[PDB]
Amino acid sequence: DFEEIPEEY
Amino acid sequence: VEGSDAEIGMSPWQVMLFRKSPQELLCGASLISDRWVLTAAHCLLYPPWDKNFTENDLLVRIGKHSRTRYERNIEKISMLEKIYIHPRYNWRENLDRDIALMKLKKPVAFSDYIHPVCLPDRETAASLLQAGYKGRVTGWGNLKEGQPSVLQVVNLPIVERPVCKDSTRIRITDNMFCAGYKPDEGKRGDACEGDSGGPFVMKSPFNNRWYQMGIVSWGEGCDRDGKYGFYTHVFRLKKWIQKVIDQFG
Amino acid sequence: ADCGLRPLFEKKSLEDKTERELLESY
Ligand SMILES: COc1ccc(S(=O)(=O)N[C@@H](CC(=O)NCc2ccc(C#N)cc2)C(=O)N2CCC[C@H]2C(=O)NCc2ccc(C(=N)N)cc2)cc1Cl
Ligand code: NA
Ligand code: NA
Repeated sequence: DFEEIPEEY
Repeated sequence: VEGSDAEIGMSPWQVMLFRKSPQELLCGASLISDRWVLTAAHCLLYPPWDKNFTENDLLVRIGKHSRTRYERNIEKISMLEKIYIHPRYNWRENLDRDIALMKLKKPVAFSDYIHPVCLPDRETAASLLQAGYKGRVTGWGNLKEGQPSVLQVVNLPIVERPVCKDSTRIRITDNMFCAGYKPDEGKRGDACEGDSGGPFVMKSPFNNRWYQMGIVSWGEGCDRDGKYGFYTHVFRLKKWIQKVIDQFG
Repeated sequence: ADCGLRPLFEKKSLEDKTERELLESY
């Protein structure tokens, strides 16, 4: 359900 | 529960344990220093459910308010250096000593939205851990036994240990306490699935500081009449907390 | 050393909407 986090992390 | 949306910066020590793949909330947690996060052991290890995460399996998201949103410029996302579970955590019977620490890869920068909670000392615990005294719990867990849009908060009174014991067939220990309203008290509210590992805090009237007295641990359903939420007794396990931080950073 | 003091509340002497409920119970 979660917005995509920075690929960095 | 039966809670309300938190205010911005109301719980700047609140941490979300986040699962890397697939992306989803795992548990709550709390910031106790710039590199240490406190949670429930069952968030990390629960063999009956085949739960056994390791460091590389997750992320710590700090400074959050919204449940799902990427909160750009506000939250910080941290990696796990290492996980420490209480060596006498009792996952087979009753979740006794349901506590874990997590060391971060690099220190987190404090902000308006990110700030550590205090851990109680013996006198603040004696002073504050009294039947009828209210604490506050926060989390992004179930609203009923959907999922919230932002962090939820409820104030709940500590319950006498006899009432706690009589409310369950589980063997309660000195390393737990329970909190919540009685049937007759009218009002209600509780933590629920998803709030696990988050903090039960109290505001000391002596120095006006917030202390984390409990960790969300377990319950028989959520906000059922005559049932209570059970919390790890942080002060009772402080000896172990200090040893971990002493020896490991 | 500043633990437990919230930047947006205690640090500015602002109270949140329900902390008084806690005080009243103590
Ligand atoms: C090993 O120790 C256990 C194992 C299980 C249970 S439980 O009572 O079953 N609850 C279990 C979960 C479950 O099976 N519930 C379904 C359920 C529904 C209704 C009734 C009734 N009446 C009883 C049970 C639980 O909390 N736990 C099983 C493993 C981890 C922990 C958990 O999920 N914790 C999350 C949590 C946090 C807070 C609350 C709360 N209401 N305050 C509830 C759950 C308690 C202990 Cl202490
Ligand atoms: Na009982
Ligand atoms: Na209840």
